[PDB]
Amino acid sequence: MATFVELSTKAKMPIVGLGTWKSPLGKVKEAVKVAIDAGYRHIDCAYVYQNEHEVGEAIQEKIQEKAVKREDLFIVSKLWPTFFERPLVRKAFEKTLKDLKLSYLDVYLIHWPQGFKSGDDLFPRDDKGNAIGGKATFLDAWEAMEELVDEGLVKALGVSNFSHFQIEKLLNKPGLKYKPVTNQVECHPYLTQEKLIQYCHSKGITVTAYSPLGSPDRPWAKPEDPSLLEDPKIKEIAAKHKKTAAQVLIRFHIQRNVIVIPKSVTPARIVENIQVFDFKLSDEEMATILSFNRNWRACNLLQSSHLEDYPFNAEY
Ligand SMILES: NC(=O)c1ccc[n+]([C@@H]2O[C@H](COP(=O)([O-])OP(=O)(O)OC[C@H]3O[C@@H](n4cnc5c(N)ncnc54)[C@H](OP(=O)(O)O)[C@@H]3O)[C@@H](O)[C@H]2O)c1
Ligand SMILES: O=C(O)COc1cc(Cl)ccc1C(=O)NCc1c(F)c(F)c(Br)c(F)c1F
Ligand SMILES: O=C(O)COc1cc(Cl)ccc1C(=O)NCc1c(F)c(F)c(Br)c(F)c1F
Repeated sequence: MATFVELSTKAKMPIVGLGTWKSPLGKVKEAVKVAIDAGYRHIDCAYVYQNEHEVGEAIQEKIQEKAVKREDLFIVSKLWPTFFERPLVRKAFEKTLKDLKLSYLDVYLIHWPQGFKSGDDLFPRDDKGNAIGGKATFLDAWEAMEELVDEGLVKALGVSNFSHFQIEKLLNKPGLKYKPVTNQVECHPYLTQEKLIQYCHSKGITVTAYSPLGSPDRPWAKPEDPSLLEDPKIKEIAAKHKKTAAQVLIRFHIQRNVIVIPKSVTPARIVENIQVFDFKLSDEEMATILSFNRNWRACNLLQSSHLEDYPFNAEY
C-alpha cells in the first residue's frame, strides 16, 4: 500500500513502517500480523526492544500463509552500543537474525553513536545514572557491520541519532566500504530537522522519522510536556481533511520524502496510520506545520553528554 523512497543502493524502502519499541509480548505478534494484513511492508525492530523473537514469529506466519513474500518485506534492526567491539557486533547480530527467524536484514543500523561499556549489560550506568562508556567506537562497529554486507546477511547499513558531524566522520573515514542509506532520528512538527534532512539528502542519505506522534506513552512523559496529538493547530489541519491528527503527523513526513515509523499494537490504529495515501496537505498546511518547530525532543532523557560523539548539542 505504501509508496517508497529509493535508497542509494536502488533498493526501495517503504515510506511507512511499523515501529516496535515497547510493543509488549502477547501483542507485538498480532500487531505485525495486522500491519502486514493492512499493507505494511516495513517493520522497524531492535535488539534492545527484546521482542524480535515475537516479531520473527509473526513475519514467519504471514510468509507461511502466502500473505506476503520475503522480498517484498523491508526489515530493519539496530546494533546496540554495548556491542561495538568487533566480535560482539557479529554475536549481537546473530541473535537479532535468529530471533527474527530471517536469512538477511534489509537494513542494519547503529542505534546510537556513542559506545557504551561492552557486553550483555545493556544499560551500564554509574550511581547517578550516567552512561558508562566503552572504548570501541561506532567506526569499530561499522567495520564489523560491513562484513555482514559482504556476506549478504544485510543488504544495507545505516545510522540512527547521528548529527551531521558524526555522518561526516563516517563518510570521511578512509577505507569506507559501504555508506549509510538512512539516518533514523526523531522528527515531527516540534523537531522538524530541516538542516539535518537537507544535509542527509545532499549526501544521498534518506531520513527515517521516529517518534512521529510524539511518543505519548514514553514512560518519562510529564503532563507539562508538549502533546502533538492534542495540539489544536495540528487537529485544525486534520479536521480540514476529515482525518485524524495522527494521519496528519504521518502524512507530514511522506510529503518531505521522509520515511516514518509510527508504533502501535492497536489494530484500529495500525490501520489508521497507513490510510495516509488518499489525501494531501497543501503547501500552506505544510508551511504552517513546519512553523511549529521548537527544537523539542521526546527522546532526550538519557544522561550521556559526558562521552565523545554526543549528537544532540550540535546545531544539526
Ligand atoms: N532509533 C531510535 O533511537 C528510536 C527511538 C525511539 C523510537 N524509535 C522507533 O520509532 C518507533 C515510533 O516511535 P515511538 O514508539 O517512540 O512513538 P510514536 O510512534 O510517536 O507513538 C507511539 C504511541 O502512540 C500511540 N498511537 C499509535 N497510533 C495512534 C493513533 N493513530 N492515535 C493515537 N495514538 C496512537 C501508540 O499507542 P498503542 O501502541 O497503545 O496503540 C503508542 O502509545 C518506535 O516504536 C521505534 O520503532 C527509534
Ligand atoms: O526500559 C524500560 O522498560 C523503562 O526504562 C526507562 C524508563 C524511564 Cl521512565 C526512563 C528511562 C528508562 C531507561 O533508561 N531504559 C533503558 C533503555 C534505554 F536507556 C534506551 F536508550 C533504550 Br532504546 C531502551 F530500549 C531502554 F529500555
Ligand atoms: O530506541 C527506541 O526505539 C526507544 O528509545 C528509548 C527508549 C527508552 Cl526506555 C529510553 C530512551 C530511549 C531513547 O532515548 N533512545 C534514543 C537514545 C538512545 F537510544 C540512547 F542510547 C541515548 Br544515550 C540517548 F540519549 C537517546 F536519545
